Amino acid sequence: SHMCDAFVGTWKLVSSENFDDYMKEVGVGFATRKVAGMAKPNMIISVNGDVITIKSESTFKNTEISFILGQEFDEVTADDRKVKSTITLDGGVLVHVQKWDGKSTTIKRKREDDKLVVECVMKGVTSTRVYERA
Ligand SMILES: CC1(c2ccc(Cl)c(Cl)c2)C(=O)NC(=S)NC1=O
Repeated sequence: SHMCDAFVGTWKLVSSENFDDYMKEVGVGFATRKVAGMAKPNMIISVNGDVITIKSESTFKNTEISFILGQEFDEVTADDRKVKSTITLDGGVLVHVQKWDGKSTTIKRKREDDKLVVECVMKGVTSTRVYERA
């Protein structure tokens, strides 16, 4: 009975576009870009009361965030950035802003047909990562 019901579940990466260029823009170094770009993560989303948990599991890294919408938290990203994150729901889209070293990136997650579409933006550079139910 929402929040976020249509996001909850276990999702597997099925396509990616422009992720190397997005990672370059973020500042990810060569070796991490190569290994991270190979990964085929599973994204596991769950909700318990007001707390949303998003796990990413791959051969590269396992990460986990738990958060309340609108409430800032500290996140260590898969590429080892120490960021301050805030996630909100905007018109049915989860909007995740990460701030670090005067920089910012925004990750949007939305349901489109049977997919979960993730759009990662850093300045002018967008990467689109498509997940399907596992
Ligand atoms: C693990 C992952 C990510 C995101 C940004 C960077 Cl920069 C890196 Cl290295 C890895 C990913 O591979 N794909 C998605 S959609 N979410 C993530 O949390």
